[PDB]
Amino acid sequence: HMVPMDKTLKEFGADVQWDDYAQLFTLIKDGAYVKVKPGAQTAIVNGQPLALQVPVVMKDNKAWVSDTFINDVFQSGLDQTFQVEKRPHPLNALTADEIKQAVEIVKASADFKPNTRFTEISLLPPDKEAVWAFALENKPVDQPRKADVIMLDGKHIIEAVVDLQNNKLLSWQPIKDAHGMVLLDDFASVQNIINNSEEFAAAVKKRGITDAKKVITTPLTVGYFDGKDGLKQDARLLKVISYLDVGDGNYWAHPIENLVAVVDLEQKKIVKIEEGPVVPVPMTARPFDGRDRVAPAVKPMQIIEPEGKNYTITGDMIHWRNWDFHLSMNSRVGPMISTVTYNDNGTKRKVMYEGSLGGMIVPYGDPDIGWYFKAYLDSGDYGMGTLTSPIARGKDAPSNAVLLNETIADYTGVPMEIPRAIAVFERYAGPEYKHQEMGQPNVSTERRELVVRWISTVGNYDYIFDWIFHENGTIGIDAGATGIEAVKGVKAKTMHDETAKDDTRYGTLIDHNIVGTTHQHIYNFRLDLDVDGENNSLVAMDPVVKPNTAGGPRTSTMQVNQYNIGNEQDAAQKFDPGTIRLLSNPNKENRMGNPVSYQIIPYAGGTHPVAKGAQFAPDEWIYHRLSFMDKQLWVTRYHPGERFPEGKYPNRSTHDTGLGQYSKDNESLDNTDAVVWMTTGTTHVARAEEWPIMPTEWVHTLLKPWNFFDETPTLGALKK
Amino acid sequence: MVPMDKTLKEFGADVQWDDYAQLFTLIKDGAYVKVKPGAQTAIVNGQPLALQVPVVMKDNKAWVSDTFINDVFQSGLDQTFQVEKRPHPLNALTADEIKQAVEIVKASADFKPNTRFTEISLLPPDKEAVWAFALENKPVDQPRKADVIMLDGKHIIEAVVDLQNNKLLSWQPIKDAHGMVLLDDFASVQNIINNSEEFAAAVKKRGITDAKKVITTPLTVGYFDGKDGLKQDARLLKVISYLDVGDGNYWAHPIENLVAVVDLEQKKIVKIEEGPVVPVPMTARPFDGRDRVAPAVKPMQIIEPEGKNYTITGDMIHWRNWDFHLSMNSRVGPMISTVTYNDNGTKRKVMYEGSLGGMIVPYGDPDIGWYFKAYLDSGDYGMGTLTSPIARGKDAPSNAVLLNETIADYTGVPMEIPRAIAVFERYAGPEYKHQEMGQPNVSTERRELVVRWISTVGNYDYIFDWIFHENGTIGIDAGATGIEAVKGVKAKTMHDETAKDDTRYGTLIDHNIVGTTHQHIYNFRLDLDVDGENNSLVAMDPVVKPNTAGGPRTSTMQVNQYNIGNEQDAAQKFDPGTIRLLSNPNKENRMGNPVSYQIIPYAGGTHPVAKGAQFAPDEWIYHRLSFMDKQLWVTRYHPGERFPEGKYPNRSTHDTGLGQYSKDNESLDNTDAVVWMTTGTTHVARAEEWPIMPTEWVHTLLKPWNFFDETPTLGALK
Ligand SMILES: [Ca+2]
Ligand SMILES: [Ca+2]
Ligand SMILES: [Ca+2]
Ligand SMILES: [Ca+2]
Ligand SMILES: [Cu+2]
Ligand SMILES: [Cu+2]
Repeated sequence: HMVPMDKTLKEFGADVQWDDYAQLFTLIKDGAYVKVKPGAQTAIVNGQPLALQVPVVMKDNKAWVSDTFINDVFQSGLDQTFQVEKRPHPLNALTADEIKQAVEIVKASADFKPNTRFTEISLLPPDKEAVWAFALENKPVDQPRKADVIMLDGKHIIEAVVDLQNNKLLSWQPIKDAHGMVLLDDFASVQNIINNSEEFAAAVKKRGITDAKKVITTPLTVGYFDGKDGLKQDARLLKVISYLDVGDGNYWAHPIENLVAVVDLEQKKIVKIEEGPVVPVPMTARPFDGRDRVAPAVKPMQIIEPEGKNYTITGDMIHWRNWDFHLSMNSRVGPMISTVTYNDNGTKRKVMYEGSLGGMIVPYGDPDIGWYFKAYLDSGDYGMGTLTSPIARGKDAPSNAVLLNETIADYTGVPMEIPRAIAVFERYAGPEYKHQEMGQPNVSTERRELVVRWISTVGNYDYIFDWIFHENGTIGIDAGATGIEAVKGVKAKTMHDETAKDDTRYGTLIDHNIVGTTHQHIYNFRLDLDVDGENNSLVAMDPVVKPNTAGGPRTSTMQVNQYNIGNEQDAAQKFDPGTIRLLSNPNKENRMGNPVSYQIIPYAGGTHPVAKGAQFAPDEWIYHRLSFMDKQLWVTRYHPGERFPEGKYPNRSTHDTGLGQYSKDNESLDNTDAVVWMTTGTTHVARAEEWPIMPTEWVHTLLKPWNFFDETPTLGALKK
Repeated sequence: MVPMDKTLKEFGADVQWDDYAQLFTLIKDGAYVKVKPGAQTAIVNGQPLALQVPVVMKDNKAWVSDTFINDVFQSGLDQTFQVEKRPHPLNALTADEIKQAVEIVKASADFKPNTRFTEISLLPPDKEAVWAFALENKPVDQPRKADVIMLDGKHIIEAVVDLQNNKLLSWQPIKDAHGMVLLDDFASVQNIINNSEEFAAAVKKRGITDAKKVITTPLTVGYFDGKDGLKQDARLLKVISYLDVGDGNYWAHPIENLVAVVDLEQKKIVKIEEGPVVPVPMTARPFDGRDRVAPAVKPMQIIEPEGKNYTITGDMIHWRNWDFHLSMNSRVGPMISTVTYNDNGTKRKVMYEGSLGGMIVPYGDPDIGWYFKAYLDSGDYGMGTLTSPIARGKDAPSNAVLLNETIADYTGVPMEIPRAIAVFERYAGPEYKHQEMGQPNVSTERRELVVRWISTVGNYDYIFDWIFHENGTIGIDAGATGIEAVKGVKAKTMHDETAKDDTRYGTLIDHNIVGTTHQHIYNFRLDLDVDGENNSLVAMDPVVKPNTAGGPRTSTMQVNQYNIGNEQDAAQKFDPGTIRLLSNPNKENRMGNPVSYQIIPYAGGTHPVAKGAQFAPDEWIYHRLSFMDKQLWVTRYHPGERFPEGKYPNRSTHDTGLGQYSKDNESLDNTDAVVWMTTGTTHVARAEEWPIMPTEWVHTLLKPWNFFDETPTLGALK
């Protein structure tokens, strides 16, 4: 019963290290750190001995293992990283069984139409309160599991609710005027449609394209210009931008400028072709995969935890130090962090009921035909959860990460398993604290952070989201941006060319005939923080320079002007990093009679210029439709139905259905259930260093405990 | 033969025994060693080493040759360090040179008995001769020269010596300059307070039983134009006192409203300032864990089993496309010099010299024990001197290389700081990534080289990271930790009568203790030479402009670009939404764009940001330190202008730093410029920062902007 170890392990996804000197094999895979000596009747798993009936065999310089090796060793039980959940958590995402079950319920529905698509199949949230009672009192929820089924019947949106427990269809509801998000088959349609269009073919041949089979299209939302674009609000449309495939594995580097096709997805036809001046396609091969590069040798570097991880994953609940939280996946927004508690000397304190991406937008600034309408709502319009990019083990996440698989429903209602969907990893983050008192023994502690990382790629854009749990109570939310730049074909080769000036009015000349058009990356996070309870108040603390009225030589002082933010409209604001914004529990105080709070920091830095607001005049539509892009901070009363900053059905939206609507009522934020919305972004002005591929650029956000604790949270257990 | 564990742990080597594989894994800096008991060979950084004497196990205790460490760690297999046959001209003064410099000034007829040395540093050869050495290996063909600054009681004298020729080049007393605080100043203060009956009396009033338990702190007094009632003439220090309650944290027991002014020359207290009696906060607040038990953790290691990607030849560090010189200064700490980027076999100049410029920690309380607090920790206390030896694995990751550094003490005697600087490479997420749908992923990991330095002055612990990104970006982060300077107050809780007044200038972080609001302002002096000496400052302001091109759009995203022509205009506030470049108007990239470096003074922070000086413009602190209120500064290169706060900041009556350097408002058009980045925080306290402060960080960045012709990390073309 034997197999060549090296192949089997690689294929298994285990890292295999052979030590000639020590005559030892080191195998690493997620929480499992294994040591095995050829011929040995014992293997070490996370520092624990494991008897092998069939030893590893070295034959003719090749290692061989039993057909049972991987299972016996990896799934030995010595790897305690993953545990079995006894009592299922109320927020566990729909299982593949439940997905199939939900699809069969609506399919067996009277009104179900064949060819209906599933934009989203998600767990319908149990009552927030029953869920907290479950997490804190382990009180069973006791309301049937329900699933939300959102379908696209051609261009129409219907909303169904299925009672899974009972296998019952609870509601069927047509949603008038709403457009559905772009589904994967849309991509294939656009390309086919362009391929079959005779006129298109003609437009491309007059633009110097010899092989019209070499044209690569991209499916783009058209937005809404109040008909100004000349597009019927009624039609299910997509704009089409095309590139030429020159085989360098980078079509994005070969734009066919000033050629736009409008596709009626309902009609499966090209309803309009916008042609502008002819710009020769930049033809030079610009591979980013290294196919033309010399691969330099670097010395090995590995981060190891030879005895296993400090965290435990039981079902979807992650336990690490004083942190407890539930981790699930949504096809639209991706990762969802729930029932986040902080174990304070045996008392689990509520920090966040649920936290997740709210939505995002990538608006362009070029008014030309191939650009003016670009303002991507990649989660809303494209489904970021669905588009998750599997973690490239060790490059995308450090070598000591644990990679989780996540299951979602595809647009057809068939369960889909995303491999290495989320990376979980503990990391050294410098000294937690230090004090080297003169002529005294040093006092230093190392800082440890638990990172939850997720990557989603939409078109040319690659997004990385890190949910960072600081051992001291702080929570960081970082977002990195990489991928390939959306570029404009231009005549200028250099800034010395006559068209250079006009060519670069809207972006930098990053290569010969290539302009990296300016745009912004705007991210919004939806954080339902419950600071040591549900009832919270928004408080402002503005550090000010006030005149010295107390005497002495000082002409001024540093004081703070503190005040509550009473309702939603006042809560919706720009964030001055020089100021302090707390979410406090007016009902609970720390040892000093100070209200337990969390400090909200929407702007904690970045590596690209900061997006001060949306870089759109206020008379602009995009600007209108989407208010979330302009304020950095928003606070709203908790509504189980208000989850998207851009609104639920942003495709060709005619008005603010997102944050503009949620606060529109200007309700009270006094001693009530608040939801924090943090907006952060970059203004991306290009440079040659970002072509052919872009270096990840990061933006940081932070949530810090503020009088939440009574002292340094990391000091340690008192022996007193 | 010796006990291996002892010998090794005594050597500073980490020892791991693997009972399963019967293997010893020994680590120290760049040395990654694997040895098996009884083996005739060992492994050093992946290379086999013949052993004279195999490791011997006795009583299940290992034994080694008294030659082992040498034989193995100094084998030559660990190539982390290399021999420097031609010393770099910026090499810092050696112990011998420190000793010889001291001899030379002591031999002058002018040397006064009891003279102290505030600073003894290299007077480097000329900037062009240094660049010629680094780039062309052209010898400076010069004699080492040293700058020797002495404190004759309270008098500053500046001398220059020629180390080869062993001669005094100059002797120059500095009129009106006060010298920085020397270590001995610390003990004279305590001593002087101890001997003061009056002082002892004041303490007595204040409820202090044993005056022997009183801990003083020697504080700079600044300059109030005489409103502090202090003579400008006198060498003074103010004294704040704490009571030692045996918790190892005197800082937690302030004696409020008792201030003593000491004349270090007269060696006596010249003034006692008494305010209202505030009982001393007595509750024991140890920060050293004497009272705690840490939660057990599973081991984590970062190993580089084949050694490091960098080489250290003398002080020359070579890593990937980066080449730079690291040296120590007693005032400012580390100096990063002759920084070049090896662009496909061609070294392009990035930075002639970069270091800490200076820094300030100014308080916002107008009260007697606070109003004067404006700590210039590097200029006034010597941060390089006060370097905190890295706590291996805690202060820096387990894969760091800890360097020892030598400077001169205040008596002119060489002083070697162990684990002065940490050098470490780290995984920084994906360098770049593109997961083209339905295609094989394209991902690369990002690697960063960090040069970390910690300095502790009084209650503050300062961490500085000089981060080399493989892609050409240079990051500069500053971490802040330690113990907070607190105020004793009568309120125990926010519900006390006095709670409101008590907290007027800071948060109530403990019973009877207020973390007094203050700022942390860092200034970095960066002599960037972007692909050359002659550069220009260019503003690129992203703007929304009305659309004139047609179609449905009302507006467009454009840039307002223009040159910043002189020092006054270059002296400004930084908008993180704008772009500031240092361009070489003499060189461009393949797209005809001038090679540049994007300057980012504010790249983020974990504490509220200091947008300016949290001071009224009529404030004396404000007047003296202009650097505090502008985030960006650019001045013409001048070897004598290195400090934001000026050379002699103690009791300065006016700005002799950046205020003076740009004063003349010279042109910055196609000339040798020096960038100064001011970054800060506004620290409003929390209970979570007491009794020890969780490290807070600030970030700054320098990114290549059209310096390259493409992604700098794709690699060489096949
Ligand atoms: Ca509302
Ligand atoms: Ca809430
Ligand atoms: Ca320069
Ligand atoms: Ca000048
Ligand atoms: Cu971008
Ligand atoms: Cu501080």
